[PDB]
Amino acid sequence: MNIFEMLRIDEGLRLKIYKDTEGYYTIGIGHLLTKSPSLNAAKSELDKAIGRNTNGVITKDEAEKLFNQDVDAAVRGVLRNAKLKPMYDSLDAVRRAALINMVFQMGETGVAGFTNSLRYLQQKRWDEAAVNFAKSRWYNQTPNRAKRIITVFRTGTWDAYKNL
Ligand SMILES: [Cl-]
Ligand SMILES: [Cl-]
Ligand SMILES: [K+]
Repeated sequence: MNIFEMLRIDEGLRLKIYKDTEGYYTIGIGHLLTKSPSLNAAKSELDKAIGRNTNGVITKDEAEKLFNQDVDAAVRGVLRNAKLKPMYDSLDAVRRAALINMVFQMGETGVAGFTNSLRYLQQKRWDEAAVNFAKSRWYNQTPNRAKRIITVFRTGTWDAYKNL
């Protein structure tokens, strides 16, 4: 298990434009195209992202390319985020993956919104952080996924992903 395998489990892989859990146009492995209601706008984003005129469909290789970019960006971003660096630097590799997962899903802003939980994490108060994380729109809207991430934070193991 690693960040890629983990996110691949959580986001799936779709080669044609689809709508994510929030109703937003997305493609590949959870690559958000735009929050716009416009399919045309989403297709324009796609083309720009890939570098060609696609008509809403990409190859797997293409999908993995955006995915690789997205995970890298996720990491790079956290590493230069003040609200997040310290807590992330404080974590072990497993829990770091969980943190990266949440940023990929919701963005730095969204993740920094979890101030209290982050703090318990920084304190290494595992169960407390776990409880706190669950008190969120995030957990209510994506409970299965949220529960998986929370277990990782709690335990520092990949068990929750262990057979997905
Ligand atoms: Cl992009
Ligand atoms: Cl879910
Ligand atoms: K998805």
